[PDB]
Amino acid sequence: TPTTFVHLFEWNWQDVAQECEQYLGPKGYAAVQVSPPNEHITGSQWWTRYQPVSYELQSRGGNRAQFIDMVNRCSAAGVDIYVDTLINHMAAGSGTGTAGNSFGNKSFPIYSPQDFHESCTINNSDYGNDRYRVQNCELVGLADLDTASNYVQNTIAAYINDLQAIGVKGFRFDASKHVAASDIQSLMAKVNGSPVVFQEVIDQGGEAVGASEYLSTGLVTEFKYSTELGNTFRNGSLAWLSNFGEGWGFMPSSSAVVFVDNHDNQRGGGAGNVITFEDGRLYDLANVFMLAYPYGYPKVMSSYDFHGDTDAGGPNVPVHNNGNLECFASNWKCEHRWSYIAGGVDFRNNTADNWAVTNWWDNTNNQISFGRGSSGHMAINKEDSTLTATVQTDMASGQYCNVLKGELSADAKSCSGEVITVNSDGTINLNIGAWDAMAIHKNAKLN
Ligand SMILES: [Ca+2]
Ligand SMILES: [Cl-]
Repeated sequence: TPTTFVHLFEWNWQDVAQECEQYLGPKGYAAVQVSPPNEHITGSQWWTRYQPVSYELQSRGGNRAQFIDMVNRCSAAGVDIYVDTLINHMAAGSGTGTAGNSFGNKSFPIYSPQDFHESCTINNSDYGNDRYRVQNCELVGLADLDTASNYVQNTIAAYINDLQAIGVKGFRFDASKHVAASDIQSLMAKVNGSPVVFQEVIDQGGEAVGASEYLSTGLVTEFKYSTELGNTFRNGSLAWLSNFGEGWGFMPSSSAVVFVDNHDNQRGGGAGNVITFEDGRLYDLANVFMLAYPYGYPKVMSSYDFHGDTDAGGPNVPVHNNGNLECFASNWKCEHRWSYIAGGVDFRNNTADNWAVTNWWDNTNNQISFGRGSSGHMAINKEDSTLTATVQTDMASGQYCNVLKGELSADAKSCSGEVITVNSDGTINLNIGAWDAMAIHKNAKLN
């Protein structure tokens, strides 16, 4: 059962298309969140995708024909496409867009000055006390659309609807906190059917606009998950996570989109708790916890090495560079392909018939282990000494592949990596080295 999606950050359409066929599909990833496909300002920086010029499908990722080719190929492979949608604003200043269109002083090919809120700057103190300014003023000089306008709503709804006709199945509503939920509610009335919709609301608490306001219009991103997972793996105790979710003050599980990191917070760096690809084995573990724990709708992040430059765009070379995969090195990192992360995804897919956390065990510090009923069990050792405890599981006796390190063979007599034994009483005598882990499930059992 598909349970996890991935953000192929700055991946062009031909690369996403190929990735769907030879990797995402076969592996069971449910969907791919793509970078904004609409016309945007020119420049090589990543953030240019967040400054729209028009709704024409001509971007850094490719043109309309290439976008449609990608949605056709991914769908045939069983993978949905979620489009990153800009509902709050258009580009700042004046310039040229990727399709040739010029704009300037709140004048675009599809909007005129009257379609925007009157200019004002959002200052850092407004987030805390002034909701009106967080929603009606300009986020870093970006022309704030008058999202209450029937015309603005029909123009955005028409873009969303053209995309669904092409075959797109979900949408990420960028910067939702800056759009009144009532406006998002009218817009949704104009959207045909019921596509997956997740809204980006950054709410760490004490904000004048809360994420709970967006629960009725779709899924919401729970940034507290990302923020708290990092503080816990970096400075806290994993034992604390026994009841991660609602008890930590997070929104309902069925309404949340969770991640260890996203394209924005992985850039900030230095003092900040977020765990990213730069943390190596720490990143594996955080991901294994996320993918094993039954909370939220998780998205795996796929980044590129930005080399300290937080404005830089992606590598010059494509991912699939003529039968030569450009992953894991100094260009694309390809985390969705990392042994522990992919294995975590395989775990989540095979334990979807039991969303409970059973037989939770910890050492009060950084060694944990828990099960998903009789569907699977896992353990993490984030300490410098071998984990040898005996834990209780609800699993059938026999030998299983630790899916974080290998898989079951065609004949089903062996695994390509470490094997874990479940005793007749249902226990496991753990033998997990320092900073390592295991995950086993019912469909990766020997002979
Ligand atoms: Ca706004
Ligand atoms: Cl996000």
